[PDB]
Amino acid sequence: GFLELERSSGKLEWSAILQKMASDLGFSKILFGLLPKDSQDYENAFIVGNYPAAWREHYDRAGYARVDPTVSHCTQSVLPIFWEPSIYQTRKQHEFFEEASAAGLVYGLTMPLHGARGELGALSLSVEAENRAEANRFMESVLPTLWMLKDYALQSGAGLAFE
Amino acid sequence: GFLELERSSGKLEWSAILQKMASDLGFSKILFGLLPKDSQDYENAFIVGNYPAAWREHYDRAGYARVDPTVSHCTQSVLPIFWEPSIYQTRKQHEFFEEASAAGLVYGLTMPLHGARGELGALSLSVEAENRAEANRFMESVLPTLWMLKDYALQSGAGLAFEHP
Ligand SMILES: CCCCCCCC(=O)Oc1c(Br)cc(Br)cc1CNC(=O)c1ccccc1[N+](=O)[O-]
Ligand SMILES: CCCCCCCC(=O)Oc1c(Br)cc(Br)cc1CNC(=O)c1ccccc1[N+](=O)[O-]
Repeated sequence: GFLELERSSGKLEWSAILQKMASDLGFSKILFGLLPKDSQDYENAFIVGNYPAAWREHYDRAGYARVDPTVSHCTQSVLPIFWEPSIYQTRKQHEFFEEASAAGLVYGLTMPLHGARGELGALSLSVEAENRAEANRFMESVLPTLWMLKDYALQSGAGLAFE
Repeated sequence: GFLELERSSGKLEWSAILQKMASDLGFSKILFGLLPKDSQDYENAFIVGNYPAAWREHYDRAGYARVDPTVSHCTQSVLPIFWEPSIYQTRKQHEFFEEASAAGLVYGLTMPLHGARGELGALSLSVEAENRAEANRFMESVLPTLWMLKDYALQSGAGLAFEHP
């Protein structure tokens, strides 16, 4: 399933299944973020996951939506962006990397979300890996599954979030 | 192998690469169709693949874009729709399925495409098989690789269709 996310009964069970799927696949931290079509800000955002509260708060308070290189990437692509040194170009972006790392989120990837009704978002997952080599090996072995996952999460989440 | 789609220059080589990748996954016929954001007709569509010419012409002339259940599905979902007379209901819909079958396009699936810039389209692929059960086994066996392929085709195809000189 393949169906279990769509066949979840409400936000709570959806969130838990999503987090559990991620957990089973090997990702201890996930965040699904979705905005309605042509959103001006994040006032109508549907954001669900198990990222630490302190980090969620820090990201909001620091305005990191405007710094985070995965955000801009999502506006330009349907392909995943892996969390690697090359995506952090400016000192501001390097600072974001360091703060995310301090919060425990070092290795991972962000999958852009583009819904059939203009929904815009991202599914981010972090793996608690020993090092970059181990992180990449793990991520390669799960990537095709995660690629299907992001679209199922999008289709179901959008239905749950905006109708 | 996905890197080859960006590496290519021109509609011809790109389409050839995509067709080969699809063939390697067990699909002998494919159609990649993509419209720019908020298109009101198909005049500005980018449509490439190896569906037979006669079928392409008939589908257009008969107005099957308004009948084909995979088309309406693509406007509503990011998930694939498998080709099944179950997705047919109306008179024209069984006409459509009958004519598609006659053209040799019986089993397959359509993967909706929703681009970062509002591009809307579909990657449709047909699989040759002895029966639907076998067709389903062939398709399920490659679904994760196809899922990646459709997004790689979308990202590279949108550039080729609408952006690159
Ligand atoms: C405009 C497009 C719609 C994007 C809609 C929001 C998508 C989203 O969830 O962005 C967030 C938000 Br809101 C809060 C946090 Br905290 C994190 C993100 C996404 N970024 C990452 O997950 C990320 C990415 C790289 C490195 C570290 C991290 N991280 O947070 O630990
Ligand atoms: C508005 C969003 C759409 C986006 C528009 C692009 C989708 C597309 O390419 O539709 C077509 C077109 Br144009 C011509 C033909 Br011929 C076929 C399709 C899509 N349908 C199938 O491939 C299909 C589907 C089911 C059964 C048989 C077939 N078939 O043609 O053999």
